[PDB]
Amino acid sequence: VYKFPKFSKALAEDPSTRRIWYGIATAHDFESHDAMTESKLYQKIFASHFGHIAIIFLWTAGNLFHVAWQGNFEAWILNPLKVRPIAHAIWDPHFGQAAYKAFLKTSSPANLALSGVYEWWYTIGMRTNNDLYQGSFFLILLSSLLLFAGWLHLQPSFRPSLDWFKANEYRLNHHLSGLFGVSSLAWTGHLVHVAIPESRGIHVGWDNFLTVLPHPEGLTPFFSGNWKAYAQNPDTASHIFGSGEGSGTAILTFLGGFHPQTKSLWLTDMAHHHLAIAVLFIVAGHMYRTNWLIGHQMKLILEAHRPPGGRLGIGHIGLYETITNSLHFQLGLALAALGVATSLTAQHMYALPPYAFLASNFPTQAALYTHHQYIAGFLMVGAFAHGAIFFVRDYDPAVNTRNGEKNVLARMLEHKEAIISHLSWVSLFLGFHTLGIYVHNDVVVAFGQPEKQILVEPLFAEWIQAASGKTLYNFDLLLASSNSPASVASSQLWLPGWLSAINDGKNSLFLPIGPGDFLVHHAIALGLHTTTLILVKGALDARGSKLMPDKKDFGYSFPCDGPGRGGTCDISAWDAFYLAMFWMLNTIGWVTFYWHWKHLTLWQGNQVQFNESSNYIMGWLRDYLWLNSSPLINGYNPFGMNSLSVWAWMFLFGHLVWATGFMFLISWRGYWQELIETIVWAHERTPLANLVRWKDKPVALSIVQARLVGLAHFTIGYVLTYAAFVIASTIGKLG
Amino acid sequence: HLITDGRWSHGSEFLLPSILFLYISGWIGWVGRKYIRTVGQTSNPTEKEIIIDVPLAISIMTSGFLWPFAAWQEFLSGDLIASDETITTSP
Amino acid sequence: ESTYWEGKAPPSVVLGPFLSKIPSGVLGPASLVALIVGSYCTHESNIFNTLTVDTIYPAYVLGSFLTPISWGLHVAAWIQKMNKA
Amino acid sequence: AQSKALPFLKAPAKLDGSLAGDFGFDPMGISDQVANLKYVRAAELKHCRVAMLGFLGWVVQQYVHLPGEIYAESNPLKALTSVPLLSQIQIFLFIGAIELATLDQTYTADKPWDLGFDPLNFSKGKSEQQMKDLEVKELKNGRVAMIAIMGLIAQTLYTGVPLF
Amino acid sequence: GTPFDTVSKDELAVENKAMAGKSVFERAMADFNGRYPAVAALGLGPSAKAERWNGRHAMFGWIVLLATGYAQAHGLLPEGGMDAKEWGTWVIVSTTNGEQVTIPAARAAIAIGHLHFGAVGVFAAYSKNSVKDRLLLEPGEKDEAPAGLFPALRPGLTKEAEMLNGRVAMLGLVALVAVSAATGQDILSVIDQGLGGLLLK
Amino acid sequence: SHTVKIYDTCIGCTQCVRACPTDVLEMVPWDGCKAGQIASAPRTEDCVGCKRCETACPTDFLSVRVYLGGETTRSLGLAY
Amino acid sequence: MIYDSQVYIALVIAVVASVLAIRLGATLYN
Ligand code: CLA
Ligand code: CLA
Ligand code: CLA
Ligand SMILES: CC(/C=C/C=C(C)/C=C/[C@@]12O[C@]1(C)C[C@@H](O)CC2(C)C)=C\C=C\C=C(C)\C=C\C=C(C)\C=C\[C@@]12O[C@]1(C)C[C@@H](O)CC2(C)C
Ligand SMILES: CC(/C=C/C=C(C)/C=C/[C@@]12O[C@]1(C)C[C@@H](O)CC2(C)C)=C\C=C\C=C(C)\C=C\C=C(C)\C=C\[C@@]12O[C@]1(C)C[C@@H](O)CC2(C)C
Ligand SMILES: CC(/C=C/C=C(C)/C=C/[C@@]12O[C@]1(C)C[C@@H](O)CC2(C)C)=C\C=C\C=C(C)\C=C\C=C(C)\C=C\[C@@]12O[C@]1(C)C[C@@H](O)CC2(C)C
Ligand SMILES: CC1=C(/C=C/C(C)=C/C=C/C(C)=C/C=C/C=C(C)/C=C/C=C(C)/C=C/C2=C(C)CCCC2(C)C)C(C)(C)CCC1
Ligand code: SF4
Repeated sequence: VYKFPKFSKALAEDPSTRRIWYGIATAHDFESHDAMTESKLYQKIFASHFGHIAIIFLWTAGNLFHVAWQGNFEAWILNPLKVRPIAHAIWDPHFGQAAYKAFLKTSSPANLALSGVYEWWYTIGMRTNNDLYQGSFFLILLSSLLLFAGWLHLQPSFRPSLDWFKANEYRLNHHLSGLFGVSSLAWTGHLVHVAIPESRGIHVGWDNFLTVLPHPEGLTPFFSGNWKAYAQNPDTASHIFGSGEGSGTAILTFLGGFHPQTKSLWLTDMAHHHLAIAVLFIVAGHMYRTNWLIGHQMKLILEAHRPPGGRLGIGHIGLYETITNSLHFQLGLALAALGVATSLTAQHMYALPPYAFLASNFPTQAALYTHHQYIAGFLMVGAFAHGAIFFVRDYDPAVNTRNGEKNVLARMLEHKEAIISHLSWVSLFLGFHTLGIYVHNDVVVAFGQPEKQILVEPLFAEWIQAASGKTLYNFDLLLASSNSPASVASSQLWLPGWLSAINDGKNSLFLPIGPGDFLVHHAIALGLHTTTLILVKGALDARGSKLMPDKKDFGYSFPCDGPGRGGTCDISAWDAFYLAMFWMLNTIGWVTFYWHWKHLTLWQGNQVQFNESSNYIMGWLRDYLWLNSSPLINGYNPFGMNSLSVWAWMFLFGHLVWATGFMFLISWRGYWQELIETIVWAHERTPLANLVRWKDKPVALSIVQARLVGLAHFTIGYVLTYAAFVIASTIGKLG
Repeated sequence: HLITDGRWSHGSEFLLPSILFLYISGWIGWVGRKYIRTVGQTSNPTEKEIIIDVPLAISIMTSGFLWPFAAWQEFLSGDLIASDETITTSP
Repeated sequence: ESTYWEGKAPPSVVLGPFLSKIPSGVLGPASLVALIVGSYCTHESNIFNTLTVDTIYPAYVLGSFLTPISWGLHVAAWIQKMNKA
Repeated sequence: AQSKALPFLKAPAKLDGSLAGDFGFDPMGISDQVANLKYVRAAELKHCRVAMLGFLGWVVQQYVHLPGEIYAESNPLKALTSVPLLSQIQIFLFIGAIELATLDQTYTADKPWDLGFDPLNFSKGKSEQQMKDLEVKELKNGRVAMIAIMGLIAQTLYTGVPLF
Repeated sequence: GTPFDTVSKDELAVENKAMAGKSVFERAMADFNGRYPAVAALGLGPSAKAERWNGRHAMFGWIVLLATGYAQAHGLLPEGGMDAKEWGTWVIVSTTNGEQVTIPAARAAIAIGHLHFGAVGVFAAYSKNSVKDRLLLEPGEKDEAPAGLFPALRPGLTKEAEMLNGRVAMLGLVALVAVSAATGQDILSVIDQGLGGLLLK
Repeated sequence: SHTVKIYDTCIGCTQCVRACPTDVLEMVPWDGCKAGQIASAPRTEDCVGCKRCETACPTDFLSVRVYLGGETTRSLGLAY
Repeated sequence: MIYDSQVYIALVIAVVASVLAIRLGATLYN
């Protein structure tokens, strides 16, 4: 009953099971630990970062090793459009003979790989199960390096100080230039040297790379300035990927669009992209001042940025010390940027597939988009939660105020009511009218008169599609016109490739849109606005409100303030995160439902099914869920089973976890404490069991813990059931 | 399909119904606000909200046809917006 | 130091210890010349003549970079002029 | 000014006096980040010793070989692959056995480079000036060897000629 | 970089004079015990108790390897594979083309024998109050003192004799595995070569 | 044990003391209000955190404030 | 198909990465 929460003496003195539960959930909140200083905080965070990167590299190495050992990578190379990639083998003693037979792939039961790693590794120039093994070996070596570094930087003479950790200019210069630019430069080097010849049949391994010229002229044009030579003779339109037939000699080109065979971006396009990004980031990494008297001091930049007329208060004067001294502000900024970035990855890796033969891998396309959108929602909610935490525990009004006037951040708490009221107005506006139009379509179609539907053509979005060259909406605007200056300017660089790809019905590049797209985009906007409303309200109201003008004194996460003053359930800022998680899950569900139904109709060919039935709710319920759930639920029946049996089991498992979350959310404490007391009496008053007694007094889960557990069940069930549905439906419908 | 980009050619699909709704909803909001402000200066403002003063309610409701003009005659006089008597939370 | 300002124009220290000492009568015309040169270089690399692999012309490219710069030069020129420089 | 190697720069604060071989050569100011010069000197001396041994092995393998056939490769970089993995893993295990105890030793001691290796007692009876002179000799020779062994590796990777 | 100190003066390494002399074995033992208590106090890790137990197991396993070689040579060690219909799909190793290669029956029998011995060990582990030599160290008990480079030359059924023989057997197993890995033959093939041919005859 | 603080906005109306279910609060002499009394929290080890004390507080934003902290068998209300 | 030697040495290297992980884990304290 002691010594487990070593970091908290208050918990270690708890005589109940709450100590164990809270010991888990407070282990990473280093700022709240006993005998805590800032130096130890930054050093522990640094070591934890090292361990985390080691974990990531070990996970990647495991994926590589299992593809190399139990996969069919080599067979998939020779026939990427017919051979289904294998993730890893299965050894489960609970299998019957039927399950073994159904999951049997080649030599052993195995799982199909939906991560798209086969296409990614094939694109970057891997052709052998020994290339994957080398990658796994190297990644385990890197993990060992990172673990050694993490141990080393906790040693006495190697523990960095607060000044080093808060040295913003040095870290920015190095991160930008070194990390981004130099990693892009090295990736361009690999892309060219290995990937470009490997796509043309020439093997460039760790033996013949110092003697195989990536370009026939060989670094002469680069120093000579004849950089056009690297773009001459690109890959033809009859080039077979991985073979020298119809190949070229160029390494950096503009082509635009996709490879005619793999239906993916040109490797020479991506090498040029990464070279340009490398140059730009290396240049941008010299901005801030270091030991050589030139550069920028960001404190001065922030302080000097006050509009002269005066509408942002005193400007950004106090922001430098605010961000530097708070790890939650930086964490929130990083999480918001990462969420936007992974939303970008999801939205671009389906419209512009970058890996060979990934466009025809429909289950992996759906899985990748869903995975990245869910990660995006999680990251955004985390960014807002950490902003709220910064408000609660790191924000100092004195730093952000100069002689009564407030800086740009402190002024966000002055018109907080205006911000929240207008977020509420936008949410109500969008919800009222999107639901009104959807229900109008529902009722009108149900009454057998679909012509009375309200169908709004998304002209604004179709205008953008025409601006990028789509000649489908008869707009003749910028790139849909051959005479506009936008078209004449790039008529010789990348329009022929771009136009040939955007004006193609088999791509996902700028999918044609209609009224259903309009309505679902408005639903998405409503979801985004409502999630933002909850999170922003929790962040701004974190330090106090009218119901609790001292909420900052109770911390970020506390159960309530009691039944007084009318009742104060879910009044903390943590509860705002807890409520906004449901809205994030709902919004990501809407986004992924829209994406998956649109792409299922596109792949099956019945795009008229979406364009007609997507305007009313029953259309969704009947033609997406009810229609495509048939292959999934018949993964095992009283007659047999298929390789989709695991997905049906996961479907039911997700439903069960969802409803257990419903348990933990609807039923609150107090009802579970008295029942536990009855159980305690029963155990204490029964023979043959009195010999065994608990060391920690069994008590009901706390209010905040119960909310967390219900949210965890809700989210896990949500994710599992939707993953099972999307994967099984795609597999069982599209062969 | 409804063309709601703003062009007057298809103006009867969205723009004219938009104007009609804006008029009606502004009427409703104006009469509600006028009734709230009128019975807010009586002895028992809360009583007159569950038990409506039907004479005064009828008087105000039929006066909402000038809500666009009344709104841009009360905003000019500064009687439409409060300034600093509005309450604010602790931070 | 103290780049923070509340008057009509920021102090000349915000321009760095290279632009803080340029007379406004030098920065102004220099900014206008740089803007004109950059606009012409952009309109000669593109717009007037369509771009091609064989026609990149580092002068026009480097030139075009004077347009973004021009913005900074005339901002500094105004700052110097308002600070009696 | 205070740098002997770069007579024009002033050396950094941590480059002074003791720690023989101190010629004020730290233009990039790397010593400003390390808490002390103990670990960096240990690493430099380990590199110096490994590079001396590497240069000696390079030349000897150029001219002298073991009686067996597996050691008949003249090119050291080609011998890196021709030699059986058993010999190389034995060498690596020996080095790691030497390295783990010194791993415990280096991160905490005042003289991490002092491994207590003096079987012939070349330092017993030597005065402080003579000991410092020996340390300077070792550091010089090691730096020259490091440059030389890197040059040999580069010229073998670029021309295939392992020597001259 | 220059205007500040990367490492604070208050956080600096101090040389541990408590390990002066203290040959690498004593230093390693002390470092392990200080760094990992509550597993060192149990006798686990680089400890004399663990060394003695592992030596006993290595000697018994040299006996077991000899017995396995004899059984393989003398027509024992049943033939074929396990019945998947009888023992489920967990005994299936691979399916090449329409035939299920299962775990060899000989491997199953050897695993059952090893299970017998391991069960005996587990019983002795959860029988601490009735066994002569316990598996772990009692709280308070102190680990027998390391024997050193060369244990005392005391012939017979002595602690030093068992210690020396356990070290020899463990080194023999290490050498056997190293020879098998380096050369590439089976473990039993290496034992057969190292016995002249008198085992697999 | 939870933390209970009393603030000088206390009007000495005793409603907090007579609402405490575990006898944590008591009325002590004072000279900052008309009643000449102020609430005190000398037995916070018995505080259970039910916050009945501040449900009976008539002052604007409370004069008795309960800050939940470390848990104890007394503060958890455990009869077992 | 990878050999037994390839998998075995990868397992051995994985063990070394495990001992480095517990050293980091124990250094981040109990
Ligand atoms: C060149 C030198 C260099 C390099 C390579 C690094 C590299 C790193 N440092 Mg680091 N650091 C440096 C110098 C350097 N540092 C210096 C000088 C200091 C002292 C001032 C620090 C202080 C420091 C601290 C205190 C910490 C790090 C950490 C890290 C790691 C970050 C985690 C990671 O793996 O990210 C990998 C990231 C990438 C490979 C790139 C990310 C790609 C992004 C997401 C895509 C963005 C593209 C685009 C913009 C998207 C938007 C679209 C656009 C249209 C807008 C990383 C390994 C952290 C860590 O984990 O420590 C172990 C940490 O806590 N460093
Ligand atoms: C790199 C990103 C990052 C980082 C560094 C942190 C770091 C931190 N967060 Mg944070 N957070 C993040 C992302 C991040 N978070 C995101 C994305 C969200 C939104 C979901 C949040 C939401 C959040 C909240 C709401 C809170 C924190 C808190 C904290 C602090 C303490 C964490 C703690 O106690 O962990 C405790 C760890 C756990 C309780 C483990 C939970 C594990 C979950 C339930 C998943 C495990 C189930 C698993 C999937 C099983 C699968 C089931 C199977 C059947 C399939 C710490 C500073 C807390 C704090 O006090 O901050 C000051 C706090 O209240 N964060
Ligand atoms: C009739 C008077 C009236 C007026 C002038 C307003 C005006 C406003 N409300 Mg509002 N509101 C009202 C009644 C009114 N409300 C009532 C009765 C409710 C309870 C359901 C709300 C609930 C409400 C919410 C939840 C929100 C607003 C918001 C707003 C603002 C933006 C407009 C909007 O979103 O409409 C909202 C309108 C509704 C949700 C529907 C109102 C219900 C009916 C139509 C109004 C009642 C008519 C009344 C009985 C007429 C009697 C008068 C007669 C006796 C003479 C704006 C200041 C939003 C805001 O703060 O943005 C700045 C916001 O988030 N209001
Ligand atoms: C080996 C060496 C010193 C070895 C000393 C040892 C082991 C001493 C060990 C001991 O003292 C201790 C530690 C402790 C004592 O109690 C015991 C002993 C055992 C006695 C120095 C080498 C020092 C080696 C040096 C300085 C080498 C310099 C090399 C140069 C300049 C080469 C240049 C070229 O190779 C290139 C670059 C390119 C080629 O093509 C052309 C040429 C010209 C050939
Ligand atoms: C070689 C070895 C350890 C070598 C350790 C070394 C060099 C350590 C060196 C260091 O510490 C120093 C000096 C100083 C430190 O600062 C640094 C390092 C470098 C760390 C252990 C072998 C250890 C070998 C062991 C433990 C062998 C155990 C064998 C057993 C138990 C037998 C089992 C069987 O009987 C069964 C169970 C069933 C039968 O069928 C099969 C068999 C296998 C026969
Ligand atoms: C001790 C041993 C076996 C002991 C067995 C015992 C006690 C059995 C006891 C029994 O009760 C049981 C358990 C069960 C009963 O039913 C049977 C009996 C019999 C009653 C095997 C050692 C086996 C020991 C072996 C195989 C040793 C191999 C050593 C090698 C190869 C050494 C090589 C080197 O020496 C060189 C060549 C050069 C050096 O410089 C380097 C190195 C590498 C050190
Ligand atoms: C709470 C809080 C927080 C947080 C916050 C957040 C989380 C936010 C988010 C945010 C976000 C998330 C934002 C976003 C943004 C975005 C943007 C801003 C965008 C932009 C874009 C653009 C501008 C584009 C443009 C264009 C177009 C459109 C076309 C193409 C081309 C171009 C480019 C021109 C913090 C921590 C900080 C602090 C405290 C408070
Ligand atoms: S919680 Fe409020 S009421 Fe319950 S005891 Fe402590 S003070 Fe008295």
